[PDB]
Amino acid sequence: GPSVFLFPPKPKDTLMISRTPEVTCVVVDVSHEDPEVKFNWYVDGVEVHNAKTKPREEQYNSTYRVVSVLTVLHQDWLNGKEYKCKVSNKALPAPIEKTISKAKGQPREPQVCTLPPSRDELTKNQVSLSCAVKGFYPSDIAVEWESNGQPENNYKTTPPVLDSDGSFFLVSKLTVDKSRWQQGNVFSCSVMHEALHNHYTQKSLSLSP
Amino acid sequence: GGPSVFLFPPKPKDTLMISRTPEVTCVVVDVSHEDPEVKFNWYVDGVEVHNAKTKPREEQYNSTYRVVSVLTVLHQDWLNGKEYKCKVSNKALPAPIEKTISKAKGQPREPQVCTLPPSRDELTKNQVSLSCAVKGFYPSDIAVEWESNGQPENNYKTTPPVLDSDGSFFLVSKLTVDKSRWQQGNVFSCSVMHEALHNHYTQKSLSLS
Ligand SMILES: *[C@@H]1O[C@H](CO[C@@H]2O[C@@H](C)[C@@H](O)[C@@H](O)[C@@H]2O)[C@@H](O[C@@H]2O[C@H](CO)[C@@H](O[C@@H]3O[C@H](CO[C@H]4O[C@H](CO)[C@@H](O)[C@H](O)[C@@H]4O[C@@H]4O[C@H](CO)[C@@H](O[C@@H]5O[C@H](CO)[C@H](O)[C@H](O)[C@H]5O)[C@H](O)[C@H]4NC(C)=O)[C@@H](O)[C@H](O[C@H]4O[C@H](CO)[C@@H](O)[C@H](O)[C@@H]4O[C@@H]4O[C@H](CO)[C@@H](O)[C@H](O)[C@H]4NC(C)=O)[C@@H]3O)[C@H](O)[C@H]2NC(C)=O)[C@H](O)[C@H]1NC(C)=O
Ligand SMILES: *[C@@H]1O[C@H](CO[C@@H]2O[C@@H](C)[C@@H](O)[C@@H](O)[C@@H]2O)[C@@H](O[C@@H]2O[C@H](CO)[C@@H](O[C@@H]3O[C@H](CO[C@H]4O[C@H](CO)[C@@H](O)[C@H](O)[C@@H]4O[C@@H]4O[C@H](CO)[C@@H](O[C@@H]5O[C@H](CO)[C@H](O)[C@H](O)[C@H]5O)[C@H](O)[C@H]4NC(C)=O)[C@@H](O)[C@H](O[C@H]4O[C@H](CO)[C@@H](O)[C@H](O)[C@@H]4O[C@@H]4O[C@H](CO)[C@@H](O)[C@H](O)[C@H]4NC(C)=O)[C@@H]3O)[C@H](O)[C@H]2NC(C)=O)[C@H](O)[C@H]1NC(C)=O
Repeated sequence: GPSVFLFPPKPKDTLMISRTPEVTCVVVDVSHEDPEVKFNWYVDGVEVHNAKTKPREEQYNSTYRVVSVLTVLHQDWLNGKEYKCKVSNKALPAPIEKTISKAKGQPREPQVCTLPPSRDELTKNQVSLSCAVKGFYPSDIAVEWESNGQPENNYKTTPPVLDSDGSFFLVSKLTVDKSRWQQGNVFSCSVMHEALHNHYTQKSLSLSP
Repeated sequence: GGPSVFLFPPKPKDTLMISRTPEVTCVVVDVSHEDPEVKFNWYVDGVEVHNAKTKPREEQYNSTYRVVSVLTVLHQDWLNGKEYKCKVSNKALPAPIEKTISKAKGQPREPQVCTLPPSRDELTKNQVSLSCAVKGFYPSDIAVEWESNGQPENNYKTTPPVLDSDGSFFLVSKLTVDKSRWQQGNVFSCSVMHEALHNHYTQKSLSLS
């Protein structure tokens, strides 16, 4: 009956020692008749108990969305440990077990390059600065924008795309007021990946050279 | 279980350059031995055309047939978003299979180019890769190439146009040269052909600086 989905820790969260990474176990199609879900967490086959039990969410299709969240400790997710979730419920003949771990294989650093505003864009009220992040592995990556030491949160980063070479590429687009770009303000592009030095790289772009 | 039709578009280079002749191809597969009669009808925006060359049937390795019809386009016709139909008729199918293609409708957007040099892992091996990121273009119809000192470099690979949240398209292109050629100081160019561009062309260069 119910379906189980196991989600990895937010890429930013696994890369900064100053964050709360957590694996997430989601159970959709839980009956209004048998709502209880017992969760069992395993870490490299060893049962852990620290999991956080989250209150069920009534979905509009008259079913519940039960979730459990196990916090990971950085040095474990990046070090390829296997996080197993065992979902037990009355409406299941036998428990559902799901497993997640970071993608194995040679870590490859991303390469960044920037795109200043377009020929048409520069005639509009708002302009867009873009970032191209190519050839990183695994797809676990954080793309943020910041200007003058302050977070610039009006951007859209595309989801990682696989290449014929076996690595990923994405595109980030920050949209800002034309007036700000013309004033020669300097906007940067932050990329976080396990293969970068100090897990981070940044690429600035302005009206100036 | 019957015959199958696939309708192919003219190459982006043929459509926006005085290079070769642009054609729209209609490929029919699974043509049975007992039902060989394949009738091809062509419609440019509703208007049936007879300037259609059908390549005599080809005996496939799995013992089927591959019948292909070719229609030549009057260059500007594809770019002007003219719709092409292929009504394939066969005895083996209950009713004719009609497939319709045209250049993607909606206002065009210019590609933005970005060059990336070799990475840390690349400059260790005998060969180095030089990437080229292209984004923001619409329609997907694009032609990416490489050339150095004027001669085309043909050991490259380009990803298919990926779709952005903002309905624009993007791709990355990777050229694999010899470390010695990059190291020598030689300059490599990324040639991007698209209708939204001025003179349907833009280049982007990189060298060892
Ligand atoms: C009743 O309705 C519910 C809900 O309705 C839904 O929502 C409403 C609003 C409508 O839009 C409606 O149409 C929707 O249906 C139904 O529930 C849905 O059920 C389906 C399956 O039946 C689920 O589909 C899977 O989605 C996965 C991705 O889910 C994410 O993205 C969607 C869409 O963006 C979101 O809605 C989800 O919430 C998920 O988002 C993630 O959520 C996490 C937890 O909140 C986040 O993680 C945490 O984030 C926090 C911060 O908030 C911290 O930072 C933590 O550290 C961090 O862990 C996470 O960030 C967030 N991400 C995003 C992007 O937002 C898919 O991956 C999955 O794919 C598989 O599906 C098929 C399974 O066989 C199949 O197609 C494939 O196999 C496919 O691929 C698998 O997965 C991976 C792929 O990489 C690979 O391993 C394999 O290829 C393959 N493996 C396996 C073993 O399968 C599904 O498509 C859907 O998520 C779910 N919705 C919700 C809300 O949970 C319900 O089904 C309906 N009932 C009935 C009877 O049908
Ligand atoms: C028995 O054999 C036959 C023959 O097969 C061949 O021989 C056997 C022995 C094997 O070796 C086999 O590998 C060989 O292919 C079998 O027939 C095959 O059947 C499958 C389907 O079952 C066909 O698959 C589709 O292919 C499309 C792409 O085809 C190109 O690529 C293949 C390689 O994979 C080539 O072999 C083809 O020749 C095609 O190549 C293109 O050909 C054009 C015409 O020649 C070229 O254009 C012209 O070029 C000249 C220069 O030469 C000029 O420049 C002109 O200007 C120019 O027009 C073009 O260059 C060339 N391109 C390339 C890339 O090479 C796929 O597109 C298609 O996928 C779509 O459809 C799927 C469903 O079928 C769908 O799931 C996908 O998502 C996808 O997209 C969707 O499609 C649907 C419609 O189908 C749409 O509604 C959707 O909108 C659409 N979505 C999107 C987002 O677009 C298929 O994968 C296969 O091609 C065919 N073989 C051949 C040779 O045609 C038969 O199956 C066997 N029997 C059995 C029992 O299996």
